Amino acid sequence: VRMNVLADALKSINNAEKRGKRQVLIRPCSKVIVRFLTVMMKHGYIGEFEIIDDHRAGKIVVNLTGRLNKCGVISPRFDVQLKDLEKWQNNLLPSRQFGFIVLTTSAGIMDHEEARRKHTGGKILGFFF
Amino acid sequence: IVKPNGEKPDEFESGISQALLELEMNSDLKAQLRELNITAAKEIEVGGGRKAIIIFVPVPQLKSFQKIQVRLVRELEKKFSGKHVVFIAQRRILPKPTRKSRTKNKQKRPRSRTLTAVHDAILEDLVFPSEIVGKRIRVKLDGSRLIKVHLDKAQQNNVEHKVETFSGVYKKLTGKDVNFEFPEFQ
Amino acid sequence: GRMHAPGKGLSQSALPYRRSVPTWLKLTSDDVKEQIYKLAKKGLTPSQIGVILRDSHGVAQVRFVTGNKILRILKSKGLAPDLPEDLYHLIKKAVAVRKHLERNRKDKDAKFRLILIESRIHRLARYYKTKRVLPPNWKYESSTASALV
Amino acid sequence: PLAKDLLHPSPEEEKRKHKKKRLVQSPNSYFMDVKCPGCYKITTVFSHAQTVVLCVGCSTVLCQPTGGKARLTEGCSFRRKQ
Amino acid sequence: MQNDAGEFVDLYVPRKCSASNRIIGAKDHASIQMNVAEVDKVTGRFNGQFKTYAICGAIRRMGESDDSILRLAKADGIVSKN
Amino acid sequence: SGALDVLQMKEEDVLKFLAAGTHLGGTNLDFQMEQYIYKRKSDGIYIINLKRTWEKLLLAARAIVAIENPADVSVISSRNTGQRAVLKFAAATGATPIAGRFTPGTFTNQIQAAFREPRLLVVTDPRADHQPLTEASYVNLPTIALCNTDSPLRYVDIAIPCNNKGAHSVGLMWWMLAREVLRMRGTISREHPWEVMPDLYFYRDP
RNA sequence: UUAAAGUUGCUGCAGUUAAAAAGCUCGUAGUUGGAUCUCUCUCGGCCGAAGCGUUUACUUUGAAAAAA
Repeated sequence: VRMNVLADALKSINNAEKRGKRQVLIRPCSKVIVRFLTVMMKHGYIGEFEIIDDHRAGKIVVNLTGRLNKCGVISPRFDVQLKDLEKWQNNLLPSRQFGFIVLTTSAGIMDHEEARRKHTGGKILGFFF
Repeated sequence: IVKPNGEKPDEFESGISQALLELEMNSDLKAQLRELNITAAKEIEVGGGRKAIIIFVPVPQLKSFQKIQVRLVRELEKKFSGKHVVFIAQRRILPKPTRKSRTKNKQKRPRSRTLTAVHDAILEDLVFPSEIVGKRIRVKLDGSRLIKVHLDKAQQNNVEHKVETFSGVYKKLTGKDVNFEFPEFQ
Repeated sequence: GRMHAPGKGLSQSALPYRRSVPTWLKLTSDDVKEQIYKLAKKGLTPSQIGVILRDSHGVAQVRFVTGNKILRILKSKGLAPDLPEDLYHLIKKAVAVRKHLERNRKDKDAKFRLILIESRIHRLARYYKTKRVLPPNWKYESSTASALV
Repeated sequence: PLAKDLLHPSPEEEKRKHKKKRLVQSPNSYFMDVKCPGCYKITTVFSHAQTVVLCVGCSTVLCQPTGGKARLTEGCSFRRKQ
Repeated sequence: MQNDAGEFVDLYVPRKCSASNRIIGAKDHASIQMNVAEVDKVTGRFNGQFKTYAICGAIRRMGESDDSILRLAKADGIVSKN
Repeated sequence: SGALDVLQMKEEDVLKFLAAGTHLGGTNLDFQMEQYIYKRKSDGIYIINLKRTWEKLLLAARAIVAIENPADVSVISSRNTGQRAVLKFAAATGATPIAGRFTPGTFTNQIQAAFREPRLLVVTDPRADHQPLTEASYVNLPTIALCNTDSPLRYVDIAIPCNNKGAHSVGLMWWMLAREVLRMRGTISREHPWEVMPDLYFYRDP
């Protein structure tokens, strides 16, 4: 059964950047998907997306640029102290220059570069580059 | 005619109450308007020069305002200049309980008094004679949102001109930006 | 995918988006509740009352007209059964498998098919004991079940 | 392929799909309005209806149920609700 | 690609595909760079200037090169709308 | 034809299309080619849309015109229904024909006798002459193909939806491509019709 | 004895044919679980007490953590 809705909604948009498509449908949407998708959009990886409201649980249509190499989820959402963020962004990211780890801190779902400024730990949600 | 929760009248809704008062002596709404009363009224601007006044109704009387809505809009927009009127029920927003709170909520808040469930029940009776048939929220590049509300095709020609004032009153009393569509089909 | 079957089948109902009672329906909520009281005094389940109003009386969803659903109408008027609707139909089905089984001892099909009906009873009795719809000592015993239904 | 439009499917593309696989779930049924010829009444009947719908006045059949769609009897005409 | 001094540290800057933004590699010989002329507006003769499209080899091997060049010409206004 | 009324389809060209039967596709449809279809009638034959066909000729004629050297286009047919239509297209335009059998390695084996290096390939039937198609994908060749409904679009780049089975419908499509290449170039233009009859491009059965 | 050993594998292995998926199914414990909800009262000099709110996990700070 569907354990982890954010897992199936990222491998839906991973498998379509491979196949070269310009739009995905990702049903169902939670609001952790919309926060994660807005972080990818603000760093230019995705572009504009639309939340289709049926009364059940929304679907999202996401317009894709061709800029995303990989989009991933970490399961379980391990807890990440700020003194242990370097090991995580060395195991998961391709270089020191690009790519982001998304973690859910109490100040909001953010990057690892934002979470370093606001001095916050959290739980690792996933990564994109 | 005007029942405020704190008994604070104002010269805006006084004219609205006097306008409603002739409906118990000129029209066929004699038996309806004796039981009904409004609770607030607000005249606002939308569209750069155009004016529109919103009229607030208590909640358990709102369903009785629907059967006489389309007549009262005619009888009220006829009596003064072009000013669109819409009837929005008076729904209390209870705040989202944090980890620190007072000793009032020994019974919990109902989910009808939540900001999401009130910010779209406002939208249902804002646009009243046509009904919402779809909804699509779009998130733009800068992170802002833009709700696209679809409406009924069959009730188009009586509310097709109001759809700039709907956006303005939804911007003022909710904060969110909205656009209205009339789709061709399902 | 269905629980005790290998079939991954897709067949259900599709409720529409427009949640409002439509234009032509000339029944108020009090009239619908008055219909429901008579259809329950006739001895029908909540799953059968919603069918009769849909087919004949033109009511699409009783939750959309009355604001409340079927079972919370009957349990507030009082005309409601003690053990719930789906637990009854499993207990009544496990009687007829068990009753037929003493006639034909060699039937090793319905001996296997009894345990699936058995193992669905304890999945529901656990849920109803958790939500406190059943008392917390109710147990399905295979001998008393002819007087539970 | 590879550039469809998922926000705006065509109206024949919507009607081909499953009722749960559409962009928004739309039901495939309706409420008809059957008129028995031998009587003068109006009885609102679901399209995909189960066990039989009798008139209150003439007390005859209107539609016996089938697999999917309840078939009307002979002479029973209907005009679809909205 | 740049250091702090702003100078460009690259052998070359490769061209990406016009359909899918994939980098066309050095030894990707199934790739295309296609020129499509522009006509004069009033007489319909060859103006001199053209539009250029590049198609990566994986798209072209998929067979999606026909409907990519077409809908790239429809956005540049060479194919008439519908 | 980007909404230009000089390039729009005239009344005579549709009479030519319907008299040859270019609008009548096969009895199958590739999934790539469903964009160019109008509908399927009874007796199975798909009816090829003709406003779509005229826009793919004029896309392809822009592609041929945008090559400077007129003898860098290489014009290919292997079935004999397009072997007269190709020698006459290359005669009036200036291209280089390979009518008959395309021996493999024409574009790869630089030691060979028949080695040449085109800048654009025009083939006639991607089912039939697939061997110039797969060999183009080694040497970076864009590709026009006069495509039927059941003919697969791998390695083609702008495939004209015509009926490439009938002998008149192939010669007329080559005639239209020659006409539009010459008209969009500097030669004799759109006022008077082309005095080269389209029956020159047809296939002569003994 | 440690690395080499991604040949013990949490990171991070394998299981058609190389070693290997239980004959099949039910099932308690374990493990994992779909959408959804934007700080105030009695006192002291507006600023401190006292209470919280359903309880936690998480995260950040603090103080306490023998020397070598």
